[PDB]
Amino acid sequence: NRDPASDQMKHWKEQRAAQKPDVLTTGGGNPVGDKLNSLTVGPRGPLLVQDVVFTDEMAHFDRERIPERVVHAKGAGAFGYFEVTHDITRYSKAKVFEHIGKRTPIAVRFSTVAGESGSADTVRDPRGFAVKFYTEDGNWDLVGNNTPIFFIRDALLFPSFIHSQKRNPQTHLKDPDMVWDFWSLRPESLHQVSFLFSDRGIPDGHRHMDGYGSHTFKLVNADGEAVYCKFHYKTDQGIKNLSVEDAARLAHEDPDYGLRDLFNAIATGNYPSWTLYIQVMTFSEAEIFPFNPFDLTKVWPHGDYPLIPVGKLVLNRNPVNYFAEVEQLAFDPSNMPPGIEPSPDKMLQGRLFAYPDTHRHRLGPNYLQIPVNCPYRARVANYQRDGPMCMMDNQGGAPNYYPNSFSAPEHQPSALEHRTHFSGDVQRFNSANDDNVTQVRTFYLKVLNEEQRKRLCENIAGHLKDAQLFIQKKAVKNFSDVHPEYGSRIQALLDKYN
Amino acid sequence: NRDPASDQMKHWKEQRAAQKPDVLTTGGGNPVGDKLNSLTVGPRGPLLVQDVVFTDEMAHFDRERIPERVVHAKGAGAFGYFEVTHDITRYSKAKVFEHIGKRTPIAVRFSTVAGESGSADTVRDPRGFAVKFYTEDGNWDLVGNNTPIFFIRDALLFPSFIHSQKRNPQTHLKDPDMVWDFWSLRPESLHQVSFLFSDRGIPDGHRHMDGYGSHTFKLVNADGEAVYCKFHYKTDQGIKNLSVEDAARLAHEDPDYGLRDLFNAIATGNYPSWTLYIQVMTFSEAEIFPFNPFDLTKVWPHGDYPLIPVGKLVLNRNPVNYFAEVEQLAFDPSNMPPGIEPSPDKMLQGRLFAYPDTHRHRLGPNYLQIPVNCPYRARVANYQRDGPMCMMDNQGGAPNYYPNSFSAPEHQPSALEHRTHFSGDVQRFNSANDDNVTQVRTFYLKVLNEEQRKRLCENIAGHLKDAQLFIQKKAVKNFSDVHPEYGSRIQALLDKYN
Amino acid sequence: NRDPASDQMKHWKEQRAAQKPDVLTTGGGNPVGDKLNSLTVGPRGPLLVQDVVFTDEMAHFDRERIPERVVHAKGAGAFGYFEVTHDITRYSKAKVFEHIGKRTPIAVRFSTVAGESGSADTVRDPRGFAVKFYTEDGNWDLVGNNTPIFFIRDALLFPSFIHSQKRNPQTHLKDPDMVWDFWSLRPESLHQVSFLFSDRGIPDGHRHMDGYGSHTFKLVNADGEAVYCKFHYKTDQGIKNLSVEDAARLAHEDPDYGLRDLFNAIATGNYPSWTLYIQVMTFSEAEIFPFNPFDLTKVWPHGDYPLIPVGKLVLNRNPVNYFAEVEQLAFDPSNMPPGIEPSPDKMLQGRLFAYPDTHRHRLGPNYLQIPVNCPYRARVANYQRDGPMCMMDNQGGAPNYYPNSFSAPEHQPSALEHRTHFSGDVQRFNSANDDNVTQVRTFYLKVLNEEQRKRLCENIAGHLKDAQLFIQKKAVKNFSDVHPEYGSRIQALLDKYN
Amino acid sequence: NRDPASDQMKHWKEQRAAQKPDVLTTGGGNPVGDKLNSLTVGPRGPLLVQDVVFTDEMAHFDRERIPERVVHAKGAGAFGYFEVTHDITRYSKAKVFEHIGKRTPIAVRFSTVAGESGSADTVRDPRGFAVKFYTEDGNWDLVGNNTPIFFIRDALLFPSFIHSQKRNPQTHLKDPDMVWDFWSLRPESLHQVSFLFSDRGIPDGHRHMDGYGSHTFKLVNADGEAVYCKFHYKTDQGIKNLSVEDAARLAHEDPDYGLRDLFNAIATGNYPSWTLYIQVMTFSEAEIFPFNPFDLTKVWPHGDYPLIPVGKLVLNRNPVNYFAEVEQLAFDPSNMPPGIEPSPDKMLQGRLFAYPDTHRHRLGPNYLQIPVNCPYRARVANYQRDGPMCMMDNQGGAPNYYPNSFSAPEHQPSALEHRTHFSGDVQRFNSANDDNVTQVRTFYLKVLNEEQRKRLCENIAGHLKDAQLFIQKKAVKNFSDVHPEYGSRIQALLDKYN
Ligand code: HEM
Repeated sequence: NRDPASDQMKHWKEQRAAQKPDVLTTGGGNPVGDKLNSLTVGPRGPLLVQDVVFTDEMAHFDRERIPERVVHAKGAGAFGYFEVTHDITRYSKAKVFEHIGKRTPIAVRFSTVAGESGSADTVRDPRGFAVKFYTEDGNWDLVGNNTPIFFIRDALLFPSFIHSQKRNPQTHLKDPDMVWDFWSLRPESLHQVSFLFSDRGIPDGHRHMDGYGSHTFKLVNADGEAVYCKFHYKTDQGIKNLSVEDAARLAHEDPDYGLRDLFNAIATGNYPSWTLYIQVMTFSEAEIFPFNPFDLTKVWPHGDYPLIPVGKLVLNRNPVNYFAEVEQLAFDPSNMPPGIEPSPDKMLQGRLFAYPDTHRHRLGPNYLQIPVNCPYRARVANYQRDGPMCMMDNQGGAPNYYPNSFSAPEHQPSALEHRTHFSGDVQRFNSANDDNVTQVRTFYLKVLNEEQRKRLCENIAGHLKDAQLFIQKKAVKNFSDVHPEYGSRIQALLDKYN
Repeated sequence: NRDPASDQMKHWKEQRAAQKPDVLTTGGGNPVGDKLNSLTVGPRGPLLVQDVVFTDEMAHFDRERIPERVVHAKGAGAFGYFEVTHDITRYSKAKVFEHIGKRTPIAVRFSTVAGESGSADTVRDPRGFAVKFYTEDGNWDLVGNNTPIFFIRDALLFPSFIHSQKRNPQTHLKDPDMVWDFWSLRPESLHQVSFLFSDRGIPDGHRHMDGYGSHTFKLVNADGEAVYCKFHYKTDQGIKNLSVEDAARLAHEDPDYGLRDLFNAIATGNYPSWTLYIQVMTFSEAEIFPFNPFDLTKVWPHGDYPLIPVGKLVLNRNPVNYFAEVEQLAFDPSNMPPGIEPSPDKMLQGRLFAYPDTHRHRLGPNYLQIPVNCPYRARVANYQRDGPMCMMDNQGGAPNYYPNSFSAPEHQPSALEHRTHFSGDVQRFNSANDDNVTQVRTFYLKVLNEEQRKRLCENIAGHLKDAQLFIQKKAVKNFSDVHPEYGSRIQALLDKYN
Repeated sequence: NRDPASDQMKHWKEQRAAQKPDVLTTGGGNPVGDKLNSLTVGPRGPLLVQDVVFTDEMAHFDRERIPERVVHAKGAGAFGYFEVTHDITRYSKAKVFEHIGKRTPIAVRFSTVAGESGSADTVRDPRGFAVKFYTEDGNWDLVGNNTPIFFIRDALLFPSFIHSQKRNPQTHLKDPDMVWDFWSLRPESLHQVSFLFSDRGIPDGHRHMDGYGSHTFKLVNADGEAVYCKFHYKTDQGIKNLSVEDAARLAHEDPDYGLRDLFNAIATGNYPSWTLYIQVMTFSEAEIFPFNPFDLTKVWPHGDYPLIPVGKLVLNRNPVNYFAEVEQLAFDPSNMPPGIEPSPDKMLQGRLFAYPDTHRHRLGPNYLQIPVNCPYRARVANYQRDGPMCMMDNQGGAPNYYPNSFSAPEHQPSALEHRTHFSGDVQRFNSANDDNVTQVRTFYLKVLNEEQRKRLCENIAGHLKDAQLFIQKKAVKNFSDVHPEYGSRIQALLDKYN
Repeated sequence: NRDPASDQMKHWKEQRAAQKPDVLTTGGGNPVGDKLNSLTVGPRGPLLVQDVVFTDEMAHFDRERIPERVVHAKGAGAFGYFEVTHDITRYSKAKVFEHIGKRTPIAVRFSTVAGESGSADTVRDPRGFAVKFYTEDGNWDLVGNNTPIFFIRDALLFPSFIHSQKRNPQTHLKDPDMVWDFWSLRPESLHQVSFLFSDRGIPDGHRHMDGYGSHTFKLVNADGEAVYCKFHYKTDQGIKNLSVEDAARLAHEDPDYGLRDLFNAIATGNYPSWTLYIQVMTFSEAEIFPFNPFDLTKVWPHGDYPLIPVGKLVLNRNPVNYFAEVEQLAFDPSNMPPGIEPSPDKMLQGRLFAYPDTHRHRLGPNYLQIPVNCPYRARVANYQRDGPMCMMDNQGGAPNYYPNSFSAPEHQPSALEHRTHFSGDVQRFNSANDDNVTQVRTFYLKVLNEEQRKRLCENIAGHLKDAQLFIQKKAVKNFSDVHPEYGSRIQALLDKYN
């Protein structure tokens, strides 16, 4: 026959022999007599306002669309479980990790970053890989990317970043002057631009890319003892990327390639897994790391900070409804249950605010009562009330002020955050001159071969070539700065294009 | 001790011996350590963006308020049951009425009409008395008033009506020029203005007023046989009104008088009931009624159209949460289950549209999934999908187009509306000159005594007195038109004020 | 150099020698000191809540996206003028047409129909061609398509139609079972499916397709005299379509092909025009047309109803801001100024309601104050007040009720709609069995050659081939019904695919 | 005649002799023929969906209401000017203060705190007194109260505070158990509870109360030199309070008393003014003040910190439209132009976030483009784009990313915030045991007479009397703690009530 994505209504149906279709209703639950013909006066007369079946249905249609995600708009989702397989209780007191063999439910959305909702899956772009955990200490969202780093170290430059990756305000076209204006003007961006224009620029579907936490977290054990960490969830399927020729074909041939693939795997019993690892950095090694340990354009070298296994991530259930379980999923970085905690990472500190900020806009004030976003494995008790589309019982008649003499919920000291000491001037510190090339240099000399170096250059120039020459000029200087051949392998190509 | 309204937290508490308060969480379900002290650097330092407990909670606070109702903003609610006690199956095939002794669940909101949310209960104003029925054929809402008529016969004049009852666009004050400008300029308004300034202008709480459907419905039996009807739900408690002296005191002494009373009745076991009656008018008597049978400024005389009993309305359960079960209740006139159906009543035809229109604005696109507004006694199956704050499973993976070969819901012919014949020119027919006084005249001569006539005059002038004299002049002419003493009992008083 | 789309920031800049950049502010208008570095305690400390520059900017970012259009989501816009060139004042009293040589300003959005915002321009799909006119009698929107017909004759089937053209509720993929389930089950759809899979399925950009009003309007002259009409705006550029091979390339090579082209034309001085024609049908010819004159699956034959010239449509100004002048443009069918007026067309009667319905959702209650949607060539005076994001002066302190003694705006009798007579039973009339093939048959025998017939078959099957065989079976029967060779040229191909 | 509030439409009219009312339109600008009669088939037929005049108008009605303010919901506004009259340029480099005689435009909303929109003006409650300044360095909002202190020192307790001042979640009534539960459980609240139940609990209208900044700001001169400050704007009209007997009468007699008065003053030429003063506290006196200088339950004694004059606040223009210029005014604390700057005040630090947070909810993402909220005296240039109801030109085609090579706006170093040093542990510091009585004690012994002390007791108990006795018990202990007679003057009264 065909692939399961395709046999969907076929199966929805096959699955009801206990048929006799339900009665077609309005949303008030009133049964409908004819839903194929509006109510008129005479067969060629006008439409009655009394056709409250027409307006019910139409009124709902005209209201189906919610704003798409400001970034990472296009994606795929699925459900499965995280299972502990080693213990790190030394490091963390978090329930999710509390005992080998433990399983917590998880949801996952894969996505690209700049394309809007009808774009093609198979484009060079970073790739979102978000994991929501339904722990007993509430949800813990780990909003990762398939890259261990990023383009920038200060959240303040993010709007701009993204603006320049999107489209011209006048033209609505993608503009290389904007792409390359930004990047060349901010070379802290070289580390990841180097990751992006390499073979991993475009994964073969979601199942063949790694997920990284990128940021540095802080893990706190049951004694008050803290350490810094990095999460890596590696693919059990391997790395597999699509050549750029392969990607052009599929972008037209199957814009949704990655959704189809993810659906089909799971459907046929071929469940993707990823192994979750943590690198750990004590507070002292942190005082000596030759770089800012909290700098998103930086990785922690594995000879120095070897990876430690934590458990597995298995994806084994497809959505029944996309809209309701993938379009409405809201991942917040700030959803950290006791034992996990943010670091001074400038980029992380702004994600603390942004995610819930846009969730209240896109979805609504109360988007945490959306079945899928509900910490259902825990028990919510607080003094928050009311607000639009308030679904639950709104916590009944329980005292809504704190504190009170009437047995309403109480705070629990064992959940206090970890005491840490900060001294300094309230000022805005430059970070543009932190080291922009070392790690980059090595990446290009020792992490990537010669084929790859020839490739990462052609791909780069293949795009760069369309900015204005000034922009080229500056772009290449920066490249030149990371390694002289990086620079002039690129100029060579650019010359020949130009 | 005190009244139950007052012993509320006292009881909420008493009711948990199985105490040990719940753990105070964030909305993600993460447990909180200190909710009385924000996170700072040093005890006199600044507030960290990392206090994602502060912003969670605050973010929810700043979002608690939804727009209040455009009219009827202030009110009380409660739950109970409708029970059949006589059969009218001759007249109607509606399930709610299907068999003596049948009980359907109902909700009820009482309200005033012009005051905004913090106004006083005990003011002269019409009074909303809405009943939502959770029938098997979906919800059936009967959005009635405590008056059998209204001020106007064309929905097009409603915005204006209401604008003039509210406040000045510049001043934000209540303006008698606007009240009396409108009313005197539109004398179709005399019938109800006469009801409003009489002793029934202000009921003693909700429990001592009648509820009326006002409009003319159409009842259709199991044979295709139709008749026109009027619903009357009379108080089993009696009529009881508060003198205007009593009402001034309470407006300051207890702005919420009616909420307190309704709460307290039910709480102490004193359950209000109302007997529901129907007047019936055949299609032929309709062709001969000396007035427009479908004219909201008109009642059907009971010697001519005696009342027929239908069942009882008992209120026996108070809300646990006001916000969630009274502020979020949405009554739509258009929620008529098979066997009940609108008439050509101009005022009714516009309510068909307006209620769901503002419900999608105030509450949201999907306000019918709000637990209390859900036709829970029925089964919703249709082709509507998606939309903001989409709570259910969004009907899964079931075919979303109609028609289809895949067993998705189907329409049911037995729910077709009733065939009726209309012939005419598509035009806008005046209705301002329909009879504006007869029924009014009688009302004032034979329905109300002498005490009452002396009273309805003083009350009228007591307010009228503050418009400009032109407005008075016209106001009184109109009154003069309904009965010469109506007019000059009023001028007499106005002279003495002026 | 390069194409003007591309030299945009280059020109924005070149255009300011009167430079010295403005001071970068917050939205409160407070000047910013460093917008590249957040405010922290110590260079490696945490982010202060006092960085109200961070949250201002971020808060705005997280809120940039509004829901996209339920259909026709992806598009291009531009401004220009309509100019009268012949007079039809016999037919219409509309100011826009009042005198040869008259020019009214117009805006225009081109779009596809099913793809979401990041889709490819160059796909087989109908094509929106909307024209907003800023007349003195208010705006007149003519929301046309590049096709004179459509798939369905009853608005009630539209949600479904569209649902089946979009994506599976479970899978989020495009599903041929849904495409072909619908269409084969509703053969009234054959007329336009035949237009769609022919060479005009994909125009070469927007400039080389015709625009049609599709529906039948009613034109009313200065005497009260009415006639029925059809609007046709033909391209002065010619017809030009892209082969399907050409379209695949460009869908990947330049998803935005049509935006780029429209931008570039106008930018370089190559202004597209279209000639507007009207077919006219008297009320009597309407009583005899061998079909329902008001049936969207039907054209009025030009030998019978020759076209009459009206004026020209010239596009000569590109947007400065896409978001603000193309994403926020709202076209409402119901925006008909005196002299133009809807017919009993079932599809038209539902568009009366739907457009403003979704505009109040997507844009907001007051989306008619969005500069571009403002009838700026007229003067708005009414009794509507208040509402969210109320921009103007809200009409000051002017009486807000109607009628009134205080000189507030008044209605004008000369704008009454045209008296017309309707007689019949209030019922829901089938329309599925109206003639589904004749016009189709001719189309295929005499309107299209042999090359074209060979092509329209291959294209059809080329897609059809992926439904389940039942669906094929039914699809082909229908085709067989319109002409036996239509049917079996298709079966032949399908056999060879299958 | 009568008061100007009352002669409003009378004047609106009188003011147009250049009459001939405008033509009544729809919002598309289409002229209306009959707005008093809907469109039907036959004079007693049903309502046509083609009455797109009905739905336009109705659709707008059903959408008029926006959520009211979470607190301070009910109020009055007006416009005028701030004028410099002494120089404090030593202290501050802010343009508003730049030179004696300077005048900046200002807006002002007065309000109460707990009542919802239809409540009575003349109730015991704190009183909002907000001032928006349209300076050249953007708007500077000074969101003050008529009290120099408040009930709490940590924003985290605010939701709760407010919850307990409002109504029961079950009952919707005002509950003294909640009022007095909170307050007695948090005695830091004694300072202001003492202010609130004294004669200043209820001002005689807005014109006879002082305005205070309450919080401690930081003033920074042109050298980088900082100092801490407190703003006091004293009434030039004097203090005048209404007895509680007077207030009961007016609450029923004229719920809007304060709006009427403010309107009428200004209208008749009687312009209220207030003199603005600043107390200054060097960073060193701050290191020695025997209390937390940044503690909202604390004033800075004037013998120690004498007041220094700054300029005058004159109110001289009433709104034309209330909705558009008072309901839609949005004051943000965070709107501080260079030279003014927040302190470590915990309560202030949370207001930084909250105001704009709820403005984006109530009004919308872009509420700063609402004419009245627009920093019109400055020039907004930034990288923020798009968002719902985006009114301006959205800044055209100007580069939307930062930084860029294309002359788009730039940041200005002279606007950097003031360098300050903080050292400490990231922890949550208690503040409940800071001194809760001293200042209170004095207040009651030396600031208030004997009449007043007898009064402040009766008023207190007069309300307290309705909590449960436990609550009383604790309440009085606290009072006892501030002065033994405070406590037992109260017990005496409570005994006699009880
Ligand atoms: C053209 C005529 C009328 C129109 C368009 C209209 C419109 C409205 C609107 C927009 C609301 C607010 C509902 C909400 O926001 O949830 C409302 C409330 C209400 N109306 Fe009407 N109104 C009309 C006349 C009447 C009449 C004649 C009655 C009495 C039979 C009535 C009874 C009510 C009641 C009881 C409520 C409050 C519902 C509740 O308690 O939730 N109205 N109306």
